[PDB]
Amino acid sequence: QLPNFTAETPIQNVILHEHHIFLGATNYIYVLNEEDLQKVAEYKTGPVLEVWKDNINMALVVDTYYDDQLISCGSVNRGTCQRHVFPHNHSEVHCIFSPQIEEPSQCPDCVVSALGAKVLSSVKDRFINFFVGNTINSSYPLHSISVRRLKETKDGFMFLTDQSYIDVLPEFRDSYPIKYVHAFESNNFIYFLTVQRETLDAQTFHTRIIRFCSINSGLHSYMEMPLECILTEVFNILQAAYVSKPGAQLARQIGASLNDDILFAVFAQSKPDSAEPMDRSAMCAFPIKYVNDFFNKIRCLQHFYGPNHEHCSGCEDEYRTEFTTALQRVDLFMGQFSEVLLTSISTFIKGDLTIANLGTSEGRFMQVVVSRSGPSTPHVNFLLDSHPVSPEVIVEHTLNQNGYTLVITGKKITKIPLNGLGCRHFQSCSQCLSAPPFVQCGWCHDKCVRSEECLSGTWTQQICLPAIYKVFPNSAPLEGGTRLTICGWDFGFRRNNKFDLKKTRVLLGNESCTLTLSESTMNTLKCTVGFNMSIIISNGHGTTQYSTFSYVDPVITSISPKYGPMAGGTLLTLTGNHISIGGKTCTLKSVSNSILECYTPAQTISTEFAVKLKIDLANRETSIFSYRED
Amino acid sequence: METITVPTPIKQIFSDDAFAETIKDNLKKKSVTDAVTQNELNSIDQIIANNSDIKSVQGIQYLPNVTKLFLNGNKLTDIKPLANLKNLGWLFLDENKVKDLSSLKDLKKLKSLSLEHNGISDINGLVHLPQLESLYLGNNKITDITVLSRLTKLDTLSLEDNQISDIVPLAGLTKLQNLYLSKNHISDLRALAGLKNLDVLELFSQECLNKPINHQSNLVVPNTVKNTDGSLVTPEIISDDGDYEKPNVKWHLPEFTNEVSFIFYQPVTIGKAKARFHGRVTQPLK
Repeated sequence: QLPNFTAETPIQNVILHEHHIFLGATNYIYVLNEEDLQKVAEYKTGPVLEVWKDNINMALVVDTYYDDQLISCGSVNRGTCQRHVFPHNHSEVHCIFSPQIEEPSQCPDCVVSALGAKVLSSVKDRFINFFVGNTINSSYPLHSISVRRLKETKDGFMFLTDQSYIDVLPEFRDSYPIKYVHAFESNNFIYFLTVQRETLDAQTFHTRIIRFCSINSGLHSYMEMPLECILTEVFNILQAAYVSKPGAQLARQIGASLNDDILFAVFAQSKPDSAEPMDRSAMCAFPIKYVNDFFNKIRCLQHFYGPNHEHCSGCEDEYRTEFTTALQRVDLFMGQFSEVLLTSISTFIKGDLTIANLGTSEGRFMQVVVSRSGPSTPHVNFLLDSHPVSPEVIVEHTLNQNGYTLVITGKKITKIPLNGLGCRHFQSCSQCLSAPPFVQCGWCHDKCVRSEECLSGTWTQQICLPAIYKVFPNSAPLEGGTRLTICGWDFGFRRNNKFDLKKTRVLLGNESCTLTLSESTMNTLKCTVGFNMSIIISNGHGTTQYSTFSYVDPVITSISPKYGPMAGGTLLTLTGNHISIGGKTCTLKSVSNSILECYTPAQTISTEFAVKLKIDLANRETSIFSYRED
Repeated sequence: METITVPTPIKQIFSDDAFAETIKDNLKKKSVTDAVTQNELNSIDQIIANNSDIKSVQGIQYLPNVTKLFLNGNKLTDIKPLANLKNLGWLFLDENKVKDLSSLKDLKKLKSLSLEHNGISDINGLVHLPQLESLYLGNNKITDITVLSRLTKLDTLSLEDNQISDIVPLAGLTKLQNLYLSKNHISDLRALAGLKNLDVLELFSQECLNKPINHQSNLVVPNTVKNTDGSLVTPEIISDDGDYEKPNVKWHLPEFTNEVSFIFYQPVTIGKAKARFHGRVTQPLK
């Protein structure tokens, strides 16, 4: 239904340089068109020869500084990068690789690790620096963290110091690795969000932020710090993150300004003692300026230095440090996503609203209005495909705010607008007004449509009347207080965008009904009751009725067989309109409104007992059954 | 006591053009110029007139058997006509300007009342409705609320977006269940310590203030926020180099600022309800 594109293989990374998309996929780097997701050009890195190995892309970076050029980074040749000098207005490909006569002991051109890596580009001080985070296991050159700058010759990389890179020591090489989730630049500092051990050999896993101001070839203020997303219970594993500004509304609840960066991050409580995330996701925002206060508040790093040796001020050999006191926020969605696995996160602002669209381990995409107050229902919710959404996403802003996020699901990267899928895709009346202030819908009698697109004089943004489809059960006991499930449409009130069951009242005949609001939804009403009466439902604007509900009198005409096995195990049949004899409950075989079949409890008696129905009103103890030894 | 003995057109009964048409459509009539009988007026149980621009409901007195009223989104400023509607059950006058709520005094059959967005300052009139079961006083200017102490039947109760600073009065409302205290100036919470029947709660976005303090280079204002057990709720995000040294929030303020603040957060569970007490304490400076 919306602009789509699929490759030959899964897309690992996506970037956008001037009206042209770039999809770094397996063995390929496609060049799409910003307007219609139309594939224009492409480059086949293909299955390369180490043995034969797939060229899973690990990074895409473009810089028009020197000359306009893309730079891809494979995974087969020691994670080496290659240049892509653009044509002119749109082949031609070089390769980053010198030799190490400088000294073979290292490899500045071996940029990316094949076991996960994040790469950032910045033009710091006349040169194009590369900030590389590599997840490393036991194998022989490849820095876990590195500030290698590019040369003006554009055919290799070069560090500047012995300490322009931090490496996890060999004994910890494979033991407890570091999965690099995401990285970004802010306030002159560079950051890296990582999942890892809690400490050396510690069973359970973690999640930390990493900061360091860089000059020439940095790592001078390097410093890790724990990030914990809790709700009122830790969500260790980090799943994805995005950095934008706060909507004017969010800026009051978290104390952030409207131009301050915010670290939106979707977390996930992991399985017992593992780093494998469960389908239980949280999420919270971390004001980058606030993060830069925890750091400014006053234990040696285990993996750089020796765990058992002792060692280690104001920055706009200079060693690195860790933190004991974790920085933490609360789930902004109150854990609305307690039983779902969130994989992607993107954040934009339309007015005051701070909507952030999310992905799921099941391809579920949705735009949810972020706010501490109420966990607003996704005004956009659907499935892309059976392939979980990727954390890789692009957020593009156009004039008068049209916007779109490029979401990837395996091979298919789809172009979704921020303005929502119109008003046409809204199902019910209440849901038609639940859309944000900017959408401007208007339920029109039967269908939902835009403002001036109403065929009849029934277009409105407030008046939604109730409607009862069916109720369960259809009847009730004389005095009994049976539970009621009343399914229908539009039971919530309109305002602040959100709808609740505040002004929701149920009326059974004349007896006012009692609603357990927690268990009730915008479509499912659960009341507890206690004739051939009618049912009424008010949503603050109007009401509806339903005249099937009856208060029938449960009665047992006759019972057979009348005698039975002394032990007990005969089928007892009741007639009329939660059976248990002698106290100890019997069992129900076939229920009805006319006939009941039950298996008698093997009681340790030889006398007779009354048969008691307990349908919310303990009713007739009709004709007594007799246990007797034959 | 209001009984039209002679067949009279609907236009003459209800002086307000809008409300007259409403009754017209209700009675399947052709126009406001159609005559109607008292019998036809008696059989009117439920009027639905939200957003009808109705300015007055003069003539409603002749509808004794009316137990459902919907008048949200009108211009209503008077409710004297309703003063003697014997069997009025549900009433909704939101987004109006009804203020002389005393006009409901003798409506002892009224269950669910709604008066949000009415710019209501005082609410004391509600005392005369100990039978109320659903109060809705959100989006107003209510300050005191000691009146509610006697509405000991309310299983629901709004109050969001006012200036309620003291909520103690709600203490004995144990028959409550759905309470909504958002957007207020809720500092304390020890109050609702006994609502052991709650199910839904909304203690969100408080905006408390303290009396102005003389600003120094080293400032310390005591934490005021309290939880349901009376424990000093720990400040989530303080502002301007602020640290929380229990129980006092301290600041390092070299130059002069007009005020400091600290947004808080502290999810609470009362009875069976799970809500999250949130707000922003603020301190004037000079």
